[PDB]
Amino acid sequence: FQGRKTLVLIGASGVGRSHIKNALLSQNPEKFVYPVPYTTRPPRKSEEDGKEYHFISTEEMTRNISANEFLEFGSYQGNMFGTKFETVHQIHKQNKIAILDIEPQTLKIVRTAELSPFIVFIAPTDQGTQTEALQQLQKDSEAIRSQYAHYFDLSLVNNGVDETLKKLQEAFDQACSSPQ
Repeated sequence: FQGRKTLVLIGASGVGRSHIKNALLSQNPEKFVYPVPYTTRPPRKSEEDGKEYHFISTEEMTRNISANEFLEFGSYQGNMFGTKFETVHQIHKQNKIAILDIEPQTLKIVRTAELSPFIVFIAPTDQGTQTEALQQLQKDSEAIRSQYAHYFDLSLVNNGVDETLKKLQEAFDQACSSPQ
């Protein structure tokens, strides 16, 4: 670590942020790790504890939340989800880069020297022929960019995953971090 320790991706839902993250992990599995989240969702018979999620009770989750153990947590379809501080710390302990796909309001919390984040905004491509779906995504994206611009180290348009990755890793690798 002579540079940034954590890659933070911000964007409206539907921009392809998840594809970017998965492509990075798939391409450099020894460098990047995505912290496995916690959920109160009852697992299905088929799922493996600690693969896509750590499955806990609402009682444990509640204790964790009030113990300030979550960098981020929230409710989806009536179940609780969150990412623990400690899961990101364990990645940095192994000298790997944490990839965090967080919500914009969590930006106030991650911008620290300890986490040394490189914060990348991912925008949709401005395509000429527009669906109403692209138009809404562009509006959602501009709403987030407008409020949180001062947080971003880099704004990129998603012009395809392999092309976005190349630009993204180069900008990441070039980034400086200093202590204090």
